Amino acid sequence: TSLYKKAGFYTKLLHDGIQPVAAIDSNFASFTYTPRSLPEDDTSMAILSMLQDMNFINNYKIDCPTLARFCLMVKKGYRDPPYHNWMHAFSVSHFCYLLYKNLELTNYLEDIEIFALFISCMCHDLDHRGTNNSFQVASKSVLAALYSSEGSVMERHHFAQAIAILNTHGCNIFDHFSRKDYQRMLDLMRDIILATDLAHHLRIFKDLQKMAEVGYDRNNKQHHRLLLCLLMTSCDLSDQTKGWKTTRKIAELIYKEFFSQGDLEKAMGNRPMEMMDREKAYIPELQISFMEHIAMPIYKLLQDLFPKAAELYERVASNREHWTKVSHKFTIRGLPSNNSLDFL
Ligand SMILES: CNc1nc(Cl)nc2c1cnn2C
Ligand SMILES: [Mg+2]
Ligand SMILES: [Zn+2]
Repeated sequence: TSLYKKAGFYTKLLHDGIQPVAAIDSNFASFTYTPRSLPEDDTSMAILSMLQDMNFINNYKIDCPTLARFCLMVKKGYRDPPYHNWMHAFSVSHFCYLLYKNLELTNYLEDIEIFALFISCMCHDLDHRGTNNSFQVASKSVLAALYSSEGSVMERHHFAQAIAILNTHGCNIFDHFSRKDYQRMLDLMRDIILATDLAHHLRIFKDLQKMAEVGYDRNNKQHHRLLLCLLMTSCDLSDQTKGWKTTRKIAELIYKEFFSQGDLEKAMGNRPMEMMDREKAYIPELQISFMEHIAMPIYKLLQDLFPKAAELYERVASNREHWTKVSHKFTIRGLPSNNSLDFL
């Protein structure tokens, strides 16, 4: 139940050819697209198509068989917990592509900062175990021994797995890069992946909110850092910007994952956080708190920096209103016996 499998320890992706984005879906480059609707078997092809459409394969002379290998490795690098799996990384990468297509990202960040955001989105949760940073420490895992004294245990592990993929035979997509440009990529990936820790978001919100108040700067080497942090978090929480049904399904997956951790903590004789205890958690209230405290403030800041991002904030606020309206038809704590929220 808390046991999540790793599948392991290519020609059919190139013999067919890289697909133009509209052949995947006419609505593929829209904020109304639901990347989770795409069959899992088609996602590797979609990543190639997005890189081809953002003109990253040509601008960096990436070897297509190597890119095909790297994408398959990154995909295989994910376990199967209910939420922190490959489909999550794929949908997060798709939102990065949507930000590129819809917001004028080049007018705010360097091209290398955008290509690193996409590759980081693909890698940001590699080898996630369906448990948070506190559980790593409590279970005295190999990852906590390695990174707990440094902070952000899982995030440092995700970055280490990405680097290990880049050091695998025929998977180094940055192999032709100069030593100066190979190192620039690694550094942006470390900071971008580390920004996915929500504890890091609580620490930089005061700086985020102030940058939104004063206003952004493009020649400023720093401003690009608080922005990369906000944009990475925007991709990570992008399921909140979709329809009510996506938000409902994501709540169902993240709480199924949280409650499995809770049950493991109880089995170790420890008391889990309220939100991870199936006997204490009230999903609608927890979802509304997360939307009010975490998600909405992020999308509101994104709107403050990019006017065209207003539709995203509006959808998050609308989804939160829907959760308040339906809480009446949700009287129980935890999840139903079938682990489904389809009844709402
Ligand atoms: C990180 N992504 C998340 N997505 C959703 Cl729907 N709820 C969350 C998190 C983190 N905490 N909670 C309550
Ligand atoms: Mg993560
Ligand atoms: Zn994630």
